Amino acid sequence: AIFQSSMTK
Amino acid sequence: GSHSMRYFFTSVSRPGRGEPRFIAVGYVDDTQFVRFDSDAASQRMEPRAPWIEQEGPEYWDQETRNVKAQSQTDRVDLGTLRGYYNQSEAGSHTIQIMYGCDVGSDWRFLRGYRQDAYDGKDYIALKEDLRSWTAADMAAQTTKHKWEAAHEAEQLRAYLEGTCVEWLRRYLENGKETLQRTDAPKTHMTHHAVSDHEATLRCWALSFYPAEITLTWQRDGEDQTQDTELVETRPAGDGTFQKWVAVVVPSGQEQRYTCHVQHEGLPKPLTLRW
Amino acid sequence: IQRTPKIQVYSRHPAENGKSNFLNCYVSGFHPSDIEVDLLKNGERIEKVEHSDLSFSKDWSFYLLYYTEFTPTEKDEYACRVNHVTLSQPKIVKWDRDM
Repeated sequence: AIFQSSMTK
Repeated sequence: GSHSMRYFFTSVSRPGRGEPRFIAVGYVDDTQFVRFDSDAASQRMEPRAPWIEQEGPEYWDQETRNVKAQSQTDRVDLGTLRGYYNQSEAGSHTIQIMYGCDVGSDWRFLRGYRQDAYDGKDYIALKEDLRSWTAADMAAQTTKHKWEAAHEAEQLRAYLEGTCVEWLRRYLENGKETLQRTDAPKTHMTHHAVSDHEATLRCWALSFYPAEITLTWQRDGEDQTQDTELVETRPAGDGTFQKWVAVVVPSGQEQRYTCHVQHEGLPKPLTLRW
Repeated sequence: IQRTPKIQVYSRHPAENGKSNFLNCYVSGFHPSDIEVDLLKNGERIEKVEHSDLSFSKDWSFYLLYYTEFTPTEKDEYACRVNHVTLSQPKIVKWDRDM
């Protein structure tokens, strides 16, 4: 399952 | 043996019209098992390996929702990074992301990693300790300060050390018939006359898994690299891989040369001689 | 920021005439990702050609595998045509059954 909390750059 | 789960994301801006092209692929070791293509009609995360089709509709709903959210984040990042680098809105640009985790021979967490790139160059990368970021330039420095100051900064580490490992173990057990099976290389040697005085010996390794392999030529028991050729490992298309290495030898001296093959599927390295 | 594609044209199985096989064109080490790849039978583009999903290597360069089912004969000649921003003209690499 993929990561679901990537933050915008 | 060691095992890995990695995800690859690519977003390519589309000036002229429309949203960026977004392609995501998931791998367990060298086996692709999921994909997402913004240009595909389903607009769903799709299976690319039989053993992931066992997962129910809740898994596919969750993966589709989260991969769409990732795509939106990358689209926002494409616009932000265009502003960071003082680039015009007329050109196309690309963001690439790879993250994953490795479990060791003890089936416990071994490593986690994440790397982000802009236009084919390093942008920001997670450190080995998973506690801070490495920024390639000043725009990435801005991103680094923002991320490290955020309340939710810990989430990625918690994913890599925990959730990522648990899913990898689940996938390895569900697909163990193939994922935990090593396919030893099928090896053979060919001989081609190049001139009246020289010949080419080509050492073939075919239909092996995983992709990692070492093919080496030896002359009279000593490693030789001169007058050799070594093609990049290539996929067969059926999930296995191919490679070959060649050496030019004087005619009649072929017996001096040995091809040595190292692979996970071989209890001892193979030695081929003409 | 621009790397030209390396190209390999090869069969999945050892080539024998009259025996069904798979023709592969493996393009790797290129950037940006936009590329055009065709498989040619005697200069004619093969319509039923599939390709893998876009991925990239450690150096951020992309790689793709294009493939088609085919039955090699002694007269039919096969090749792979690749166009990329780094190429002034389309690059055609002929299939060598020994490589």
